[PDB]
Amino acid sequence: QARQLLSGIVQQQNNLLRAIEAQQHLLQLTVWGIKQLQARIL
Amino acid sequence: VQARQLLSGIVQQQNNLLRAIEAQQHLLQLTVWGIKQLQARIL
Amino acid sequence: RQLLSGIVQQQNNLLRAIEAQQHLLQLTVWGIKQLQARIL
Amino acid sequence: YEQKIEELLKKAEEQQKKNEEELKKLEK
Amino acid sequence: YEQKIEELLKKAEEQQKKNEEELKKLEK
Amino acid sequence: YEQKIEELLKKAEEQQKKNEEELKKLEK
Repeated sequence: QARQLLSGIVQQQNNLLRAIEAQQHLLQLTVWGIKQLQARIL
Repeated sequence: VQARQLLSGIVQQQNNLLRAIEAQQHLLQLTVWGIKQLQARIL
Repeated sequence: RQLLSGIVQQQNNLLRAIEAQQHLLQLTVWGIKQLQARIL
Repeated sequence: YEQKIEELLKKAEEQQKKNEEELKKLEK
Repeated sequence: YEQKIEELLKKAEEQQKKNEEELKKLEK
Repeated sequence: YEQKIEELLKKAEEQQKKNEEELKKLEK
């Protein structure tokens, strides 16, 4: 009946997952970069 | 005919999560820039 | 009408993911603060 | 930014609670 | 990474509008 | 923290597949 809103909702849920995964890859790089700056100090 | 109030909550919950991810993105942008500055200072 | 329950569960999974990302991010924001402060 | 993110997260936590009660309140 | 994330954020923003404008349609 | 995020995102992908194959049963 309201299938078309459910279809946009699952699409959005996919859009949001993908964006969190891209942010995760970027977050990981900053954690890594911070660790090298820490080791330079130590 | 039921569960249309539920769909309401779902859709505003997605606005909730997008707005949180959008805010998180600005803060992450800032940390990346901050690291770049810190890397430039060593080089 | 059975698919609603996997959407709500997925929304709970994403929220939980974004909350764990926020801990990590708060941690890196604080780490950056301490590196800036050593410079100053 | 951290304070803003916390407020949006808090909101999403409550709304998630509402939707689970709406979801259980989906039966006879 | 930063260009890909805004690409996906824009896509999610143009889909939120679809879903919301789709919701006032349901509310009749 | 990173291991945890990986686990929740793991879970999210599979729930996403389950959601989409089920929306397919409802015809797209």
